[PDB]
Amino acid sequence: PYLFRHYATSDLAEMLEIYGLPIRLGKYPPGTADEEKATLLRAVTGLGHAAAGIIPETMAIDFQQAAQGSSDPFLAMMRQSEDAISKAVLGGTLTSTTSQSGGGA
Amino acid sequence: EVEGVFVRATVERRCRAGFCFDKEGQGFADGVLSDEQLEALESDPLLKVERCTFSG
Amino acid sequence: EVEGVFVRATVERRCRAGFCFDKEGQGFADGVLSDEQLEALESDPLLKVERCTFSG
Amino acid sequence: EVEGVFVRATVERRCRAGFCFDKEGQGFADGVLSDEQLEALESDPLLKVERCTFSG
Amino acid sequence: SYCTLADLIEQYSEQKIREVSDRVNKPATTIDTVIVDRAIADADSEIDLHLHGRYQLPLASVPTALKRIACGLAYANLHIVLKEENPVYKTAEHLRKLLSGIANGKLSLALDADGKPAPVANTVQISEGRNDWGADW
Amino acid sequence: SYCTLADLIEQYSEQKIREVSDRVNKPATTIDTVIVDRAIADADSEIDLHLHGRYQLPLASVPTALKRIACGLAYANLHIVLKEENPVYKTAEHLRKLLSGIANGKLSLALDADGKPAPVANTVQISEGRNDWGADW
Amino acid sequence: SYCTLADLIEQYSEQKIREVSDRVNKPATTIDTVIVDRAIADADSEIDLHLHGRYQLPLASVPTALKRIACGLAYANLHIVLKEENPVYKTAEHLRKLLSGIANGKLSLALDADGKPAPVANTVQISEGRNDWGADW
Amino acid sequence: SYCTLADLIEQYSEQKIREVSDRVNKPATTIDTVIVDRAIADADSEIDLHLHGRYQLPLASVPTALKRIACGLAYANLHIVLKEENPVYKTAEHLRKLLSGIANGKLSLALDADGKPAPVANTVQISEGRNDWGADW
Amino acid sequence: SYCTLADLIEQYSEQKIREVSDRVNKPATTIDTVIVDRAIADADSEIDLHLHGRYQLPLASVPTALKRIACGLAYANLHIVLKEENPVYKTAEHLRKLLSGIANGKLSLALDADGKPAPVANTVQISEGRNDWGADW
Repeated sequence: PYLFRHYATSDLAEMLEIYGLPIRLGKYPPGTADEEKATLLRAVTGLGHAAAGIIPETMAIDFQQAAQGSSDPFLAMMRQSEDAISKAVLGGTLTSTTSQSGGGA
Repeated sequence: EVEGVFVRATVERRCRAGFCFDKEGQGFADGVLSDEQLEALESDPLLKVERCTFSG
Repeated sequence: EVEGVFVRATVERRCRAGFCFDKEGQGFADGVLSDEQLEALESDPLLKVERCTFSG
Repeated sequence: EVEGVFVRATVERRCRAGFCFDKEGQGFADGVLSDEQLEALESDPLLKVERCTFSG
Repeated sequence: SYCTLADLIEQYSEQKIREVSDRVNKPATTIDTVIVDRAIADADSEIDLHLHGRYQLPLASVPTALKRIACGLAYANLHIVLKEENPVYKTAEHLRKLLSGIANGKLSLALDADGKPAPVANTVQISEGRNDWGADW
Repeated sequence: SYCTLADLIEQYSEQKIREVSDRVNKPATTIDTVIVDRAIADADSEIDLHLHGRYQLPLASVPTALKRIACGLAYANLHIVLKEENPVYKTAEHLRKLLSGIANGKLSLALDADGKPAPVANTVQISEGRNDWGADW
Repeated sequence: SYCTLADLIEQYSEQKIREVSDRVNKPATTIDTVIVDRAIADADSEIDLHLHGRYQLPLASVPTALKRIACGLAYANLHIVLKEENPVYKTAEHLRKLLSGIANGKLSLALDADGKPAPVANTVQISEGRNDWGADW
Repeated sequence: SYCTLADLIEQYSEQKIREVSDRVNKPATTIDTVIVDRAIADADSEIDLHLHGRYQLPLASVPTALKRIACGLAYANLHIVLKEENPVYKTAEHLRKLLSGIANGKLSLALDADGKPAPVANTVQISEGRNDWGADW
Repeated sequence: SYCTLADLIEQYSEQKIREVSDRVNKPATTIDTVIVDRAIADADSEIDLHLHGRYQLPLASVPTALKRIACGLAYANLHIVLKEENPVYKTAEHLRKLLSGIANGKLSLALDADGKPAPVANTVQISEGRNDWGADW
């Protein structure tokens, strides 16, 4: 269960890192020199942070999905592992399946 | 020694020309050559099969 | 004085004609000219690198 | 390709004519041949080791 | 000045330049420098029309392909009357096609002598980039 | 210099080079080296125009196909007047088609003598890759 | 060297090779080996241009179809002037069509003598495959 | 060797083979076996080019349609000069169309004498099939 | 053997078969059985090429339409040189069109004498059908 939780947490952290801006790919026509290639690459690299930009009509930039999903699978795995650990360590009556409130003699 | 023989008059799929018909050829459980052709030729038996020690 | 030298027989990527091969050229940590070509020529070392004071 | 050379201008132990020396950088890492003698030739990098594959 | 009188003479021989440039003497005797200069200037103006959107106008160096194109256009301009099937007209059309291909980003302007040309900053422009909270605070 | 005077002579025989290169003597006697040099330079400039976007300009080696293309274009350039149906013009058009196919990534630039050419780093560019939390911490 | 002088003689008879190769003697007397070598080299360069993206360049063996294609292209290259309706030109065009079909993956490069050619590793590439948790732990 | 000299003689009569094969004697006297062998080899190489992607190369048997196609292509190859409207060229084109139809899976390679040809395992490939929990546990 | 020498004689008269089959005697005297056999075999091979994907190869009976098609193709094969506008060529093309229509499932192979032909099991294949819980348990 520890390894399962570790893998789930690391994967969730990576997916949160990728989340945000989309991946966008620039295309250039034949006869584009290396300096123009570097300029296009820097423009694409900074385009996500930069609201606006201009390119020649002969070029093209396509915004592709980056990472679309949810945290539901990761969190489900973490909860499963944590419940397993709680049951194994302290029993499945008070920690994992908590006994809830309720007083009395 | 070679382990693998079929001596019960058993049927196996041997393909002569455009068709596969009953015949007993290699009939061994070990292979070093003609594996791709043996697969078609060495289709496990249709009928009772019993093995012996040719030791050839 | 120039700070930056590589004198451990160390390998660096120097491109002669259509290929980049081991060679020691500029090998300095300061640049005033040929920066675009130096980048390709001044790829940090592959092997042990140690610096000295040429003071040229 | 060559898995590794481990030369650093130093062999492990090149022993010839009854005397064991350290030079010529003849370090290899592969089981192509002479593995038993490769144990004797190798297995003693007294100095530092630098691996630069020759892609042979 | 992507081409000179020397380039025109070398490409088309001095006799043809003399024949198409001397308009007052029959038969021709000398090459009129003013007419050749105007033709070369017109060729350069057309080439700049084609190249203004991708490179700086006052080029400090002349690429070789630019020299060939300028020579061809200048020779085509030295003809008072030029019909459609004249081969010089076809050569001019091919050179104009090369220029259009360069303008539309299908061909690159080659080396001048050893270094690259100077492209304009048209593609460089981006807004600026607002990325606070990502500066290792 | 993808082709030389020796290549032109070998491909088209010395007589034809003499005939299309000597413009001052009738009949021709010698091959004008300056005219041949200019024609070869123009062919190289056109080829560089076609190849600038995929390979480095100052090629250290000349691929054989490049030699054939340069020879053909240089010979086509040595004709002052070239009509549409002239077979040399058709050969030049075929070679230009080969060059365009190379530029559009449909044909590869072959071996020079034993090693590959040097493609440019146009396709290499990627942002950088941010993958913290995945470095075996 | 996908074809040799022997192959050219066998395919087109020694008389035709002599006629199209001897440029200095009229009538022809001997076959010029240098001209034939250059023509064969040019044919090989074109074929490599067509085949570079699917197979290794320095082929250790010559497939028979490659021999026929090289012979045809070499013979077509030995003609200083080649018109459009010349049947040799049509044969060269058909062979170029075969080469293009091979390049576009519609035709396969046949056996050399008994074994297959050596395709390049262009299609092999995949990332690597991360499949932890599936290794029988 | 999908066809032999006997097949060529039978299909086109010995006189025509002698006429198109004897290049050194005028009038022809004997059939040159080397030239016929090379033509047949070239036809076989083209056919293998067309059939490599669907069947094994070293066929142990020659289908009859393959014999007819090889004979036609070999005869077409024995002509040094072949124009477009020559009927032999049209027959070669029809046979090439048959080959292309076979390659594109529109025609099947017929029986050799009594058995089927040997198709390649290109279509056979599937991953492997993971179906645990379905093995009558 | 979908057609025989008797069928060819009946369809095209014995004189024409003699004229197109006797290649060594001028004027023709006898019908060469070997040449006719080879032509019929080639026609059968082409027909099998067309019919292999829908019916069994070694047909036990010959449908009448198959006889007509085989006779036409065999006669067309007996011509060493066959031009495009020759009516026999047009008849062969029409018969090939009929064969292609049969292959593409637009025409059915008719009765042989009283019974149907034997279609292949290509369409029969289905997985197997898993329908437990529906066997009247």
